[PDB]
Amino acid sequence: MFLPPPECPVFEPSWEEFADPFAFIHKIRPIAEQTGICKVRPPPDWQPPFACDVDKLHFTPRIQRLNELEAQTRVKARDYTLRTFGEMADAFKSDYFNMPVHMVPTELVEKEFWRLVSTIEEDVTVEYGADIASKEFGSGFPVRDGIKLSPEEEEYLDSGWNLNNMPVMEQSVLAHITADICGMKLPWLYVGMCFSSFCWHIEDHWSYSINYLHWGEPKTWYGVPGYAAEQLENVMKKLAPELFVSQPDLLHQLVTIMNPNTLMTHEVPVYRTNQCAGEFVITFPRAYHSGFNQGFNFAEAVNFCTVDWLPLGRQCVEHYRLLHRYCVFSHDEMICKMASKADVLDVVVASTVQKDMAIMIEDEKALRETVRKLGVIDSERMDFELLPDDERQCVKCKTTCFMSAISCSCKPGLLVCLHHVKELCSCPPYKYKLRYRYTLDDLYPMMNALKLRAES
Ligand SMILES: O=c1[nH]cnc2c(-n3cc(CCN4CCC(c5cc(Cl)cc(Cl)c5)CC4)cn3)nccc12
Ligand SMILES: [Mn+2]
Ligand SMILES: [Mn+2]
Ligand SMILES: [Zn+2]
Repeated sequence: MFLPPPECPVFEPSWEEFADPFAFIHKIRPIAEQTGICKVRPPPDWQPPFACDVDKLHFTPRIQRLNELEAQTRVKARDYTLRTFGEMADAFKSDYFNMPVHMVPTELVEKEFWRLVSTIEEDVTVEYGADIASKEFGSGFPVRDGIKLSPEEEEYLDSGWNLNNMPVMEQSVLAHITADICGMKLPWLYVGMCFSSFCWHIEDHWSYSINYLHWGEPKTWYGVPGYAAEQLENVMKKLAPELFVSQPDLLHQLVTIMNPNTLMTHEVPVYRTNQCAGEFVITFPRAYHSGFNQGFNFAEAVNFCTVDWLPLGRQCVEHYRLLHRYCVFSHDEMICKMASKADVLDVVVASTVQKDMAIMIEDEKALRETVRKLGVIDSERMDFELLPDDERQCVKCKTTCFMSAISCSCKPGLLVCLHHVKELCSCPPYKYKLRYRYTLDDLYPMMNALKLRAES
């Protein structure tokens, strides 16, 4: 028996509201962050055309065995076209229920999905065209390509809700990052079939995500608000310990399927929604989510970070350090990059960056005084941004260094962050060297440019 969680908020913005996606996302934030996910219905006449061919685009989908509480890899079998996948998808659903595929009630698919994943001697597997790269396959939204594009797709070309634009706009703080993260600047495509699923997870660096269903049968979501993140993690710790064993890579994550009623039983707040074609779902920072597809469909998604998010981004990297988990990028390097472009930042952005930078500088000041008192005296400037990430990860906590690190001639090439000075080697501290990006004297004028910028 399944008792569906309460419905998450649904917004229908006017065209005035809709005009600026970052303004609207900020407006709804007090509501939507209480529930983790929300749904956004665009104005009725906002209807972007679809830019992908059914025969000339191929992919190999991941196989999915329907079993609850059981580890999978976050990123990990024949080849299909969009047409052949859809023929497979539709045949599966109609055969499964012995019905025409639109006559299957969404409530029934939902009951049946949760029955399926918890019943052990039913062996049902499905496939999911998941994590297909926008860059190779092509966006479902209109893009500029030196083909010609019809007028109607030229209106949608510059829309903030065109997901190609969202993470490159100026109120998105990830825009300024030069490093081709790709995992976080570029849209990803999901081709679903009935019962194909995504496990409970949160986004890298506790970022937002926005998901658009271009067409097909709905996508069912469950969401948990950010404030209940650790509570959900505690609940999952008791029931399925294996997922929490520290993984030796950022591409070795362990996620799982778990009944939202099990969470609700343990007083974790869960909300649901059926996202239909032409609707957006937004996930908020550190908000756990999971779900499954009702049928053959096509979705596109991207991460993004608002200025609202900057302090959480700092907190997240601190949390990764405690977990010894790899970073996608250095948060500090991103702050300093923006500071170095202070003359051309949005003024609200420059104001928010300056606030985070002040914390960075004070925390850096305290850490440096501490390693000095430990006997590290030798120091030398180092341009950390030039090192590939894997060559500047702390040996202990795996954090990507930028502000500073400790090295020793004893263990060449190795670095620790300043939290793990005692973890580098066994040589005395006077053999150590402090590598730093900036003197405190470099930092304060950078912050000043931001202040000047913000007060104009
Ligand atoms: O409907 C859904 N279906 C599937 N997944 C959903 C979902 N999320 C999926 C992700 C993981 C996306 N993944 C991150 C790593 C990315 C990456 C980066 C790099 Cl440099 C190399 C590689 Cl090989 C891969 C590829 C894209 C996060 N949320 N959230 C909500 C909804 C859904
Ligand atoms: Mn099973
Ligand atoms: Mn997600
Ligand atoms: Zn460290």
